[PDB]
Amino acid sequence: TNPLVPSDTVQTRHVVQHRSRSESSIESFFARGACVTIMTVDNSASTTNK
Amino acid sequence: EACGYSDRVLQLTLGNSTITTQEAANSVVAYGRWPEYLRDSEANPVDQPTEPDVAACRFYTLDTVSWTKESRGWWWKLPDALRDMGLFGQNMYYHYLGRSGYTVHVQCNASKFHQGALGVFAVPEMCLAGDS
Repeated sequence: TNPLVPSDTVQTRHVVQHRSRSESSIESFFARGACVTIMTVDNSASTTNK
Repeated sequence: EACGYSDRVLQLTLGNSTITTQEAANSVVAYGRWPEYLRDSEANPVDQPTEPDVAACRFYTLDTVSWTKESRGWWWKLPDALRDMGLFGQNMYYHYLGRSGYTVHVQCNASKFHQGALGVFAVPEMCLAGDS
């Protein structure tokens, strides 16, 4: 992939960049609990057919 | 000043234009901040900016209105009021983005026998209410 930046194809000004990639680190991208299943139980009398 | 300089008598010169006044009440710099170009540490679009300088930073006079006993007041928005003013307007319509400061000079003379008082307000984000 061609590693270009804007100053390679247009005239640019000087900008002091403050943005960061902190929220897209692998850790941050996954740092959330996700539902993987729902288990069902009951508390019923056990009877011969159930 | 003992050389005669007065709070009341001013001259403003921007580009090819000059305003004189002999009955000023000093002048205001909003929030104490003079206009400035965008600093690199606050910059956001990365392309080289255009800065038309004297071609756009000059005094444009709008259509004169009339004050009477029935007048309730007038309003304008910036940059809207200048959208058709020479190369400033052109630069505005040719570019996605633009920023600008302004010197606003409201003019109204009368006589020592007239009376009345106009409040002249510069409001940031002057959202007005609708008719509905």
